[PDB]
Amino acid sequence: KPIVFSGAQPSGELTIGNYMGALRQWVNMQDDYHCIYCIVDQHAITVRQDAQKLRKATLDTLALYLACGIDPEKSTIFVQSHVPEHAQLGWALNCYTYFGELSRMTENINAGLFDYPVLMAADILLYQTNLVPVGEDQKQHLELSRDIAQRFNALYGEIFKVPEPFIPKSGARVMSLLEPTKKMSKSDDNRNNVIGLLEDPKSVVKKIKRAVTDSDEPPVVRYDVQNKAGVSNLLDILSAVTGQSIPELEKQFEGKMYGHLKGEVADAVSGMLTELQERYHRFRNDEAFLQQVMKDGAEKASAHASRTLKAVYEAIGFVAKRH
Amino acid sequence: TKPIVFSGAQPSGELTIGNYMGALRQWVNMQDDYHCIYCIVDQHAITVRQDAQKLRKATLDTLALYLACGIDPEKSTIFVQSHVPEHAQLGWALNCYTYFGELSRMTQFKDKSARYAENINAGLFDYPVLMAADILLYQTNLVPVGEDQKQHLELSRDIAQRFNALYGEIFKVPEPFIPKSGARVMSLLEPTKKMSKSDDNRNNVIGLLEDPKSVVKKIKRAVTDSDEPPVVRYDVQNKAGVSNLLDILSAVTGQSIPELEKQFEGKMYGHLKGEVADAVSGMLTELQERYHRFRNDEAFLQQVMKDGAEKASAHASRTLKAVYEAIGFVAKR
Ligand SMILES: Nc1ncnc2c1ncn2[C@@H]1O[C@H](COP(=O)(O)OC(=O)[C@@H](N)Cc2c[nH]c3ccccc23)[C@@H](O)[C@H]1O
Ligand SMILES: COc1ccc(C#N)cc1
Repeated sequence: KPIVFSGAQPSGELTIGNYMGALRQWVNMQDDYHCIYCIVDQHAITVRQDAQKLRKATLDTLALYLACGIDPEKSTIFVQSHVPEHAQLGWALNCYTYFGELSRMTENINAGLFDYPVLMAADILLYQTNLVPVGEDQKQHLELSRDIAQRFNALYGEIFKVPEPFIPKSGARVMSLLEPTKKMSKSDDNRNNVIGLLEDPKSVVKKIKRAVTDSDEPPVVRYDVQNKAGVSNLLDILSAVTGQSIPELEKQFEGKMYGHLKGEVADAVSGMLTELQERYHRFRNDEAFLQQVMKDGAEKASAHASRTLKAVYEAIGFVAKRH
Repeated sequence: TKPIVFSGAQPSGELTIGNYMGALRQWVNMQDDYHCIYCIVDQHAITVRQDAQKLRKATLDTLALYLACGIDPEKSTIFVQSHVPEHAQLGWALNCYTYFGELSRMTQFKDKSARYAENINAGLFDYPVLMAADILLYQTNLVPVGEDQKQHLELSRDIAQRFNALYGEIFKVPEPFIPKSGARVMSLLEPTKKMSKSDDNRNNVIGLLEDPKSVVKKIKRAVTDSDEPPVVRYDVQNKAGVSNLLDILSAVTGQSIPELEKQFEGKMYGHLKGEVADAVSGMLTELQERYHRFRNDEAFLQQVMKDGAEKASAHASRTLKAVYEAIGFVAKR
């Protein structure tokens, strides 16, 4: 099976777009690929934050990924800082990364924020990764990882796999509620544009009620991204939740107003989130289970990472550690 | 418990009399008075591109050199940097508490990027942060180094204070231990330039493993000055060569500069160079005799590395655990 690597930020407030898009896509491919999920706490600290909140956010993220369907017996899930090899390879790869390559990435800035693309390269290359599902903002970072890998391989032989982007997109379409021309993003400052995965039925109703529609007369529930972006977004959200096709929903809402659509979307989404939240709280409140998942995952990750790091260290010429 | 000493040297190039005077000499003398930890910093060495076989051999050359100088593994912890993962781990963490501007303003980064224009890599830039991690891991009180590492030391103090101010008494704020003489031994044909173990012009350098005969010839050919009459007097501005020779003589013999000036009253540069050559030739012959005894004993070198990495890891793991707890990471099971 090809090896797939994904970094999970312990701070990202995930949305229904993240879930019904990429995450649900990947949950159903855990037997097709050897999937690795790395909770990237070492990347998180490039932005200063409260220590207690970071610890909590790491465990929140773990429980949420488990709740979404990431299975720790099928896939490898672990906390980045638990595997020393990440930092070790990161330092080594700094020495095969041009300063220029980092300065070109798209004085009071901390060095972690400057240097984290090299750590990301190490994160990926440690596991002989074949595929990396990246968003547009991470394309440059992936390209650097490929250039580092090829550069190192040209000097020392085929030590790393050259990773590839995972090209196919999920197919689910979730746009911002007050700005339906742009994608619903977990990075949005305006939280009224998004539905978070831990929101209750009342919060979801409130946000869907506010969602931008059009001034068509009569109001008509039809799919048209150009002229009816808001109504189309509501249809896409509903279709993604229920599995009903757009033409099926258009027929279902024949002669109905936008109030009735919004009510059905709210109910459908909250139906989905209530089951996700049950699983989340069950996992999140079981400290023993989470500790076992992290220990097992770090052990699996470490076994693989140590093999790659040993090959790297031998290639570079370091005197082998005496155990 | 005793206060802690930490210092390191790269296994790249070939250690010079400069490296001995500025650092190793002090390392040997501090072993009873403080709890001393000395490191072969192979992860720093790879910031300059080396052949893999050269790197491995140089790591073991450096280890044998420490032993030959008088670094006793029964008194001091001696280890190879890459054998202790905590250096890399803390070095990443400390990147997040170091400003880009602090690194871009470094003299060593600018001198190194000038000399290695075709390999201005991120490791060369990030060098000082790993060095800070090297020191801070061991609750280090004293860092014996040459003058050229003063700026790197200042940063490691700033990082410790900055981190401590946020999180509590996690690190000791280390202090430099720079000797009065021999802190910055200068090149023999270019006494305004520091003596460098990676100098192309070999005649600028006195190698620790160089043939003493070759070293005595280099001393005889060292540039002095046009003073008429010749006068053996300390003046770095107008008498750089003679000053460097006096500084070398002072550092080997332990005699002060005014003592040497009185000693060479009425004498000229032949006397000075004779006495310098004698002192240095004697040191290196002895040093190199001990060296081969250690260097060819692979079982002993293996044991020293094993024991040292064990002792180091115990200290480093303690510090990293406190650092990780303070910043907010979930503790490893
Ligand atoms: N011409 C000279 N005259 C007097 N002293 C000199 C001369 N040239 C070099 N030195 C000193 O020798 C030590 C080793 O040199 P390195 O280049 O390996 O030294 C270096 O490049 C360090 N960054 C290695 C290091 C890495 N981590 C550390 C932590 C603590 C102390 C030192 C380190 C150094 O103390 C250096 O000051
Ligand atoms: C590029 O990632 C890293 C940079 C520096 C260190 C260290 N020490 C570890 C990782």
